[PDB]
Amino acid sequence: RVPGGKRTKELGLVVPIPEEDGLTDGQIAALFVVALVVLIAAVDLARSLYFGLQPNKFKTAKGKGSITPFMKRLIENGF
Amino acid sequence: EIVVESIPRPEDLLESPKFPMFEGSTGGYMSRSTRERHAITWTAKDQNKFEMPTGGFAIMNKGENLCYFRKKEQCISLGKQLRKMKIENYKIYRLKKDGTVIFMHPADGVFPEKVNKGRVQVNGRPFTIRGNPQQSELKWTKYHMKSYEADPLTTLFIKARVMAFQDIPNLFALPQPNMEEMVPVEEYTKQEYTTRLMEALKRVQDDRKAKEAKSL
Amino acid sequence: SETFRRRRISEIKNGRVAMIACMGYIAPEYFRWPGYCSPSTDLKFADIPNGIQALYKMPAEAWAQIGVFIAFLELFRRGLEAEINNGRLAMVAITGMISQNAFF
Amino acid sequence: YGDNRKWSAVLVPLTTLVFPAVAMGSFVLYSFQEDAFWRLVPGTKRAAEAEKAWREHPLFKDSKDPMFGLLNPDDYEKGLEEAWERAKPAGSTVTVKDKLKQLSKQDSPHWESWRSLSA
Amino acid sequence: SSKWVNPEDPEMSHPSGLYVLPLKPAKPQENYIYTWKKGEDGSIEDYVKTPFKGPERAADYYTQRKGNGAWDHWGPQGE
Amino acid sequence: SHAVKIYDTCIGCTLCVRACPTDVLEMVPATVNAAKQVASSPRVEDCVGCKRCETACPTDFLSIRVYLQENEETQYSLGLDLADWS
Amino acid sequence: GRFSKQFLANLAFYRDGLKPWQRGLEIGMAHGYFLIGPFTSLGPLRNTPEAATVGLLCGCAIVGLVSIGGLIFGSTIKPTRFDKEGDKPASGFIEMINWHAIGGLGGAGFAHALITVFG
Amino acid sequence: AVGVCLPLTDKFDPLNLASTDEKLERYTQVEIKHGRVAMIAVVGYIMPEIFRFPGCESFQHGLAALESIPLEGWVQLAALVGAHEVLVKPRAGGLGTSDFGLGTELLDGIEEPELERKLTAERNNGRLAMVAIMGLMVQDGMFGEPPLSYMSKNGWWGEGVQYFVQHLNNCQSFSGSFVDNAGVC
Ligand code: CLA
Ligand code: CLA
Ligand code: CLA
Ligand SMILES: CC(=O)O[C@H]1CC(C)(C)C(=C=C/C(C)=C/C=C/C(C)=C/C=C/C=C(C)/C=C/C=C(C)/C=C/[C@@]23O[C@]2(C)C[C@@H](O)CC3(C)C)[C@](C)(O)C1
Ligand code: KC2
Ligand SMILES: CC1=C(C#C/C(C)=C/C=C/C(C)=C/C=C/C=C(C)/C=C/C=C(C)/C=C/[C@@]23O[C@]2(C)C[C@@H](O)CC3(C)C)C(C)(C)C[C@H](O)C1
Ligand SMILES: CC1=C(/C=C/C(C)=C/C=C/C(C)=C/C=C/C=C(C)/C=C/C=C(C)/C=C/C2=C(C)CCCC2(C)C)C(C)(C)CCC1
Ligand code: SF4
Ligand code: SF4
Repeated sequence: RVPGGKRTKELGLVVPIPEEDGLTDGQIAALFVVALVVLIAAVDLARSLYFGLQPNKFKTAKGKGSITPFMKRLIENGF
Repeated sequence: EIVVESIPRPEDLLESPKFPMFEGSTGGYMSRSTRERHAITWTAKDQNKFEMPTGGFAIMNKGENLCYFRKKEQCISLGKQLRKMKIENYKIYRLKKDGTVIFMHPADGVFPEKVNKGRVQVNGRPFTIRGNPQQSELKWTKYHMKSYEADPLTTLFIKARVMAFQDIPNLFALPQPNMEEMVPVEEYTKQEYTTRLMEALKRVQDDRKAKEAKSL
Repeated sequence: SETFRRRRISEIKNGRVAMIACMGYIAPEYFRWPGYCSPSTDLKFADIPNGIQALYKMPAEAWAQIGVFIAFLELFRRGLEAEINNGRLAMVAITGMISQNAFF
Repeated sequence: YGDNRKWSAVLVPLTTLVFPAVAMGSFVLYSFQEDAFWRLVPGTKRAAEAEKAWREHPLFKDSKDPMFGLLNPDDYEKGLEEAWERAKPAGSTVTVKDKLKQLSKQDSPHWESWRSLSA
Repeated sequence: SSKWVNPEDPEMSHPSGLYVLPLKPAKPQENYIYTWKKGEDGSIEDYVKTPFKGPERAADYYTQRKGNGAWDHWGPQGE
Repeated sequence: SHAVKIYDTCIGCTLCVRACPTDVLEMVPATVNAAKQVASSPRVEDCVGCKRCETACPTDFLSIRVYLQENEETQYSLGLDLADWS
Repeated sequence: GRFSKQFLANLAFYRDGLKPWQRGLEIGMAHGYFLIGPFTSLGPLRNTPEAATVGLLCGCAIVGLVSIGGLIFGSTIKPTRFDKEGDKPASGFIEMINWHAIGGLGGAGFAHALITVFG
Repeated sequence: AVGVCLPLTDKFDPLNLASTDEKLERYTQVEIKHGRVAMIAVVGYIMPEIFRFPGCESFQHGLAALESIPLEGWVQLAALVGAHEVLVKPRAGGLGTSDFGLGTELLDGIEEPELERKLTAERNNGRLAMVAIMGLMVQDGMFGEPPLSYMSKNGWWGEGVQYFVQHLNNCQSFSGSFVDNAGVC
């Protein structure tokens, strides 16, 4: 390095550099696989946020909707 | 009774005796990029020098004069200047792309500043300016963020609500619903259901009175 | 149609230029003009080679002047049947000769 | 050390030149859609459809009414008529129903005129 | 005393706020563009209005505009 | 477009109408005040939002209010000249 | 003026009796041919033996970018002045832009070949 | 329609090969099968580099695998593929000849736009996989080793395009350079 700091030059502070890179190609690939999973989930989340709630679902969607018993208890308790 | 003039499209009327003698400039409407126009037609007793809203000056013909512009603002400014010169017969028209002519400025043949019969107030509010309802009071309603468009009845109702909700000590707290008693919509009379709801409300009030009187 | 007429003009022209190119390939080996092609650089026809090598050899100035002359030329029925047939033959011959020179 | 720069040689361009350019082109293409920004640009078919869906839902079918909440409008009206009868000035022809209708009605034809674009 | 009738709400006044109905032309102006017209004798004109079969720009944004009003909200009387 | 509203404090002096640059306003008969007229805003679609009516209003606080609506901007309210949205 | 009218009318964009592919091809030939030069002469590798080839690559990249922009323009605004009767809107414009990309590649390559061959 | 995405407003067929419905259906079936084989082949190229199944360590990876694997093993693999191709037929009532009732539970009773999106995603991935597998096989044949190992040894630009980038920072392999940095690009 060509240090430009007065304190660095005075005290001889150094930026030690390893001989070998910390992570290997396989480790970087695994991290990238996890990042890809994150990206897919994030795209799905962005789509959901963009489209918001769909109150029409009760007209065509399968099932009859459900409220968890704890959610019902919270509703009964109130705010 | 008012008759709308022919006012041919400017692209069709290349040269007309009506057009006043004017210098010309780059401030005129862009013919390549716009099609909507505004025509102002008046009658002058004498040739008075006047300033075009688009750049230079002009001389109006003795008789009928017609000018073309892009904006009602330009037409109205020219009309104001003509009124200053005491030309009160000027009319303004909007010309669509297809040639339809809409008589605009003396909408009913009488200048707006002069009162005329058959005119009804539009966008008029029956109270002082500060009589408008609070914006936070009508939220998630028709007037979600426009408290200056609420009807007088809505304003009165919201005002009465804010007066009512000051008396905290005696306000009926809405009973908490029993989520257990939920049935499908498919699974009587409206009046009968209202009466049953009223019996339920009276029962709730009696229970509340007993519970509060237990320890007081 | 317009496409057929344009293609006909293009074919006729490509045939004329192909006869010209075939003649210009054939002649130099038999004989070459004398007279110091580029006297400034002491260049002579005997020294210049024949083929794609000429493009590198003779000066860019000379090539540009030839191009300017062609630009001036461009900017400013048994006989015709023979013309077009010979154009086809010359186009085949010139493409073959140029391909052979480039390959080998 | 630094032998992982082969990853950078593919990622730094692909992330800071290719992806931004694709995103910008896609944004320009998206800007010209019928519903470019339907949640902030008034008069969009998607926004109108969403509002109609909310109205279709039973709970929210009349949640936009500022006067919503009256359990017994008939009883409220009857009490209001009794109050106006007691407070009526002598020789008053103003009735509660007529006055309420007049106050509910107004003349504001330029409010949310962009609704036409959607429908 | 306004001849215009509000399409959305008959009780209210028309959004236009005008009192005289529009006048339709004998023949509506057809779409055109300003181009050159070579005179066939060496001459050439600059701004010659010539017919154009369809929209000059077929974008949905351009074509959706009918010019009836600010939002094309005027009733049939606008035409 | 902007929202031009008129309140009953109006005294019908017509100054707003005279100051209108694009003729959005007009006086209409009324009985609320002594002048027996109140300004109206029928052509609010042409309102540009210059608030010259508001400048010319005499009343202690304005009997005419122009509420700007930047989200609903139209070509008439923007005074577009070189480009046409019609 | 007469000269300006004739010149503009005879530009490739305007010339009579030209197919959209002809217009685009000519315009792209010109564009690429002049575009390769700036990178060749003033690029970072202008002094290196690969200056001409790197400049050709940069010019082809510029041609591609402008052609992508033109494709976006024809997909969004969809000019219909080059379209044949009874044809999809902006088909002629898109054809012209694609052939402009082709012509730019060709002109850049031709300029690079001339530079290489004639020093 | 199916197979047409945003970048192409209309169907891409410059040569008008799908003139008739029969030819369009045949080409759709062929394209779907080709894209499927190409997709699995591309993962097939990437994964052996990462790891090898027990007993498959010795075998060469790419086109060299054709010579390395025994002819008997190749015969067995082709026999398995042929048995699958001959003993499996499209499910009755299916979307066409391209489907074989494999995972149709996920697509049954779904909205038609979603089914179209799934089919178009399949086709687009298949097309990109065809392009990528041809790239991988051509590079493997030309440079003698699988593209992934070749990139690990030489980088994204190797021995064919490194000449262009021989003077770039972190990629500078020009003669006399104070650093080689040729294997990092
Ligand atoms: C948010 C955290 C974050 C940030 C700020 C950076 C920043 C950087 N990384 Mg990255 N990186 C991250 C997380 C992050 N990284 C993670 C989690 C990994 C493991 C997979 C990597 C793996 C990685 C490698 C292998 C390399 C870099 C490199 C780089 C540099 C250029 C960008 C690049 O090539 O990205 C590439 C990385 C990815 C595409 C992985 C995803 C990165 C994060 C999670 C994206 C987050 C997006 C953000 C929340 C919202 C964006 C909105 C957008 C629309 C504007 C830069 C210093 C290069 C370098 O060191 O150059 C000298 C390089 O070679 N990064
Ligand atoms: C991306 C590529 C792709 C896509 C989109 C599809 C799509 C389809 N294939 Mg398949 N197919 C593919 C590749 C693909 N295929 C390949 C490579 C092969 C060769 C092995 C096949 C072979 C094949 C056959 C033989 C058949 C199909 C059929 C089908 C249909 C099955 C229904 C379904 O839900 O599938 C889509 C489902 C998926 C793509 C799986 C999604 C899950 C992924 C793999 C993991 C997600 C991980 C992620 C990180 C987690 C998300 C977290 C959070 C967001 C929830 C459908 C049209 C059938 C058909 O034609 O029906 C009409 C049929 O018969 N395919
Ligand atoms: C999407 C698929 C894909 C991908 C990701 C890659 C990726 C790669 N290929 Mg390619 N390749 C592909 C498909 C693909 N290939 C296919 C289908 C084939 C078969 C024809 C090949 C054949 C091939 C060969 C023979 C070589 C590569 C090489 C490379 C590497 C360097 C590329 C580079 O930066 O050149 C940069 C090059 C330049 C800046 C100079 C321009 C050179 C020519 C004129 C470019 C022509 C293609 C053009 C860029 C495409 C434009 C768009 C297209 C629609 C027309 C890189 C790992 C090279 C390498 O290093 O391999 C180890 C190499 O020698 N590839
Ligand atoms: C009525 C009508 O219209 O006609 C009909 C008729 C018909 C027949 C039905 C049709 C068809 C189908 C056709 C024409 C299908 C053609 C398919 C072709 C040409 C496939 C090529 C694959 C090449 C590969 C995999 C190369 C792979 C190359 C590799 C792996 C090379 C590998 C190496 O060379 C590399 C690259 C470098 C070398 O040093 C080393 C080695 C290993 C040799 C039509 C025309 O559609 C319609
Ligand atoms: C067929 C087309 C053609 C035409 C119509 C044409 C007309 C004229 C005119 C008329 C106004 C003048 C005055 C003129 C003058 C010179 N010409 Mg030129 N010339 C043509 C072709 C070539 C070729 C092929 C070469 C060439 C050259 C020179 C040199 C330099 C010589 C030197 O090198 O010392 C000089 C002074 C040579 C060259 O540039 O060499 C570097 C060379 O090889 N010319 N040339
Ligand atoms: C389809 C079908 C049938 C079938 C079938 C059969 C037999 C199918 C068999 C399928 C088979 C055998 C599929 C193997 C997959 C292996 C995978 C995906 C491995 C990935 C491994 C990965 C992604 C690991 C990655 C890495 O971690 C590694 C290793 C190193 C780390 O540095 C980091 C990385 C990321 C690089 C039936 C049942 C017979 C009938 C039915 O009717 C239809
Ligand atoms: C004003 C002025 C001026 C200007 C100028 C200019 C502007 C120029 C331009 C120039 C240019 C701009 C040029 C260009 C050219 C080009 C060319 C010459 C090209 C060619 C091409 C080719 C030949 C191609 C081919 C191809 C293709 C197309 C594809 C395929 C392949 C091939 C190769 C075949 C001056 C300076 C004079 C001065 C005075 C004034
Ligand atoms: S708005 Fe103001 S200026 Fe206009 S009449 Fe009313 S009080 Fe007078
Ligand atoms: S803001 Fe200006 S244009 Fe609008 S009503 Fe008031 S004075 Fe007229």
